[PDB]
Amino acid sequence: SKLEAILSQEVEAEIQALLQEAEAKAEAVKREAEEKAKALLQARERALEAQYRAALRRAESA
Amino acid sequence: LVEEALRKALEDRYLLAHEAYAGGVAALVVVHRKEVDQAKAALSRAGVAE
Repeated sequence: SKLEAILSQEVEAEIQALLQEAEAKAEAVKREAEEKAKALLQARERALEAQYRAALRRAESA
Repeated sequence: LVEEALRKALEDRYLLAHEAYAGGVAALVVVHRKEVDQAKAALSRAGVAE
């Protein structure tokens, strides 16, 4: 039947829209997780090198 | 006479027939919600009752 095929089309269209929305969501999720992890790694070179340099400052002064 | 509205709807759709029990012919028409409600209004304009 026509509406046999049309309800099959509706199920396929809702599944395809569902998975496209899920693709956009998963891409934004891996984007935000990678941005947070790289903000971590960018902050850690500051948080470690500043400690190392201040240690050499006070060691040289001592 | 009632299937003119079904042909006015989607023709290869809308399973619409009368099986048996000739005291009153059980004209059942099944398509959808909204378009079937519009076609049911058109059939009641042609003369029909749920």
